[PDB]
Amino acid sequence: KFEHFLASAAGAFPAFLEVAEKRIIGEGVLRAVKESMRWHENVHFGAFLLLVPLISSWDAGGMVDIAEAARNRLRRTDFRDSLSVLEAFRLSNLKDRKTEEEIAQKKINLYEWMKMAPEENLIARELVDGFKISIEGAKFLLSFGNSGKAVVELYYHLLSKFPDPLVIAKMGREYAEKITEWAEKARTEEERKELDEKLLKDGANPGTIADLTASSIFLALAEGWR
Amino acid sequence: EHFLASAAGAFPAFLEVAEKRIIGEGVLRAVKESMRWVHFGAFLLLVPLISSWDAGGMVDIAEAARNRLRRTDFRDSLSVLEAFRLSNLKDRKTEEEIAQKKINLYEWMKMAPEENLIARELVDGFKISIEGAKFLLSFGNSGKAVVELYYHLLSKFPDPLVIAKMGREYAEKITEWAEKARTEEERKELDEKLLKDGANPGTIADLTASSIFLALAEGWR
Ligand SMILES: [Cl-]
Repeated sequence: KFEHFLASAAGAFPAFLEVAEKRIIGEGVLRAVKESMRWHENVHFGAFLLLVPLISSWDAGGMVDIAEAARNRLRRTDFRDSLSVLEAFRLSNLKDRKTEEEIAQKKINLYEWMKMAPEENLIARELVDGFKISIEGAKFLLSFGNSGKAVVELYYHLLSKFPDPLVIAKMGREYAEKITEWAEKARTEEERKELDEKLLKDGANPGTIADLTASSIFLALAEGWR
Repeated sequence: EHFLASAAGAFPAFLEVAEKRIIGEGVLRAVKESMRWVHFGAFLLLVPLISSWDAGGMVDIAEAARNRLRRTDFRDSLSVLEAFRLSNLKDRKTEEEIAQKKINLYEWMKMAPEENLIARELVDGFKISIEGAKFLLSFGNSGKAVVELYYHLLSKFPDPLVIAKMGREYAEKITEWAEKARTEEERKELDEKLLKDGANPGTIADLTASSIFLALAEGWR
């Protein structure tokens, strides 16, 4: 499932080059979303919301430098970035209208908005605390070696550690918590397919975990993953 | 009945809000007073209504309460957040934004998810509670009336507490279940089903209470 993910994010490469040039967070997420959706239904909105701020700081240095500069750029965003991000979300998928109007009115930038998200929201928490999960994921990969194997090991690691907010919202808190327990016991390749197939038959896709795996890859790449 | 008994403990908080008219401290005092010896959802719905108890009819009460909500300040938000925490870093972070952006109770509810029934109600003039009250008034004053409103609402609105615990799917199923359940025992069936499943539609209950109040004030016989 790495393939699908790699192609679809790669449809957004022109948007990413634009972000590296203009450093425009909101617009960036929105362009990325519109772009990699030109011709497809997986999207991965969260991957873009995670990656665009890191890409906007592509030249800050290594992986700790990027994350810090991305947090700093996030704090200097304005309410229009929030509005773009919100529009990107709706396209990914008068309540939106009322939210948009309060974002506007109170001038709630993307950082401040993210500080008001619930604790289960992993991407929000990355946007606010300097990308701590992505960095930990990057360090995991780096201790491994440049391989697809490492990326898989990363994925199951994140799967056993963080209940997926998308799963929480679809299947409920207890089913999300249960994934972490099944993940930590899915060690062989066979055990892992079982799980994948259970998640599928159930309609439970841990999108955020894959999102975080991607942002971790990005940091590990910038750090030097040899 | 258990719910009546459950609310009654907050009665002095209700009397206090009727005179003092401060929504947030009202919710917070109701929550603390109910704990002695969505409890929370019910109070968040009732307090604004109760602070407008003397506005007149049910339409006047809802509209007066919407207005009081609009004239709220960030402190009302802070009090409701404390009331919620008392009732269920990140909360310190949300409080931080509320204080700093001076987000009042109405503005805060305006940023809530689509599915948040109580937020909707605080923002749009208690539309659901109004409809509920009209349901009661054309039905007549009894327990069958209240029981009927409950399942009616249960069939109509997925309950956000159920969503958050069991997820969007199970909650959507409740409505459809409730839609079927007509008989004294079919409803007994659904309730037992929910109990063992650990799902409680507390928001449906809250909304039934807010409807009742508005129907009482309109004149319900
Ligand atoms: Cl810049």
